[PDB]
Amino acid sequence: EVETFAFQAEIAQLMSLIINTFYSNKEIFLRELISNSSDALDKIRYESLTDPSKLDSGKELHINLIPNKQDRTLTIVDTGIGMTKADLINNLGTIAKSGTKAFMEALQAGADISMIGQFGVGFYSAYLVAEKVTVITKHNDDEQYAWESSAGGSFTVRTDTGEPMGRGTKVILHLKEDQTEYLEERRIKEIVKKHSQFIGYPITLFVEK
Ligand SMILES: Cc1cn(-c2cc3c(c(C4CCCC4)c2)C(=O)NCC3)c2c1C(=O)CC(C)(C)C2
Repeated sequence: EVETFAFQAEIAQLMSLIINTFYSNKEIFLRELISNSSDALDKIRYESLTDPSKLDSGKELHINLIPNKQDRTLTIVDTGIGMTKADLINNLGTIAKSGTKAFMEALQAGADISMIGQFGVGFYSAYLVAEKVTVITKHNDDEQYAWESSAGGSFTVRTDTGEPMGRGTKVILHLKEDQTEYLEERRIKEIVKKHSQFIGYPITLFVEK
């Protein structure tokens, strides 16, 4: 049921760099993950123009931010295109291999961690604030999967037995003890306004009861 895979050498190096470098501007993780969600939403919206049946799994195109102080988790939910088993294991990793190499060469040449998005590897900025990242995803062409990594050179992929999503992605960030500010309502609002104010989809903050 659970398959373990090694990250491509370049990816493992980037992950180690993101976790061990002293960089206080950690807030950029939220705009990077919102940008991945925005790209997934663009993809399904565009594909639905030629094939409207691609929206049978859900017409709503949105982003939900769900902080949870008790579990110390920040969940980002999108109703985008989602990811297939091949996207999670092979496809996005192949694209990330070339981008990571270019970003690490740029960091050595003077560039800062905030430029991560230009190299298409912005997803990995999640490790600036999270000790573990869980990706629950559902694409129209495949089953629902759970991708997970606490870094250390490996990741796991399994078929998701939990609640069916219809279509899209859930990014669950198991936050580091010193990064609980990203669970506060006013802090999330400030990050969204500063970095993601022009995203072409509704971004809804789920306020804790
Ligand atoms: C590069 C890269 C990009 N993303 C990534 C992450 C997400 C999404 C996307 C979409 C798919 C189509 C357009 C962009 C990509 C998405 O749909 N929603 C938010 C999370 C990943 C990588 C990896 O290397 C590891 C990973 C676990 C496969 C996640």
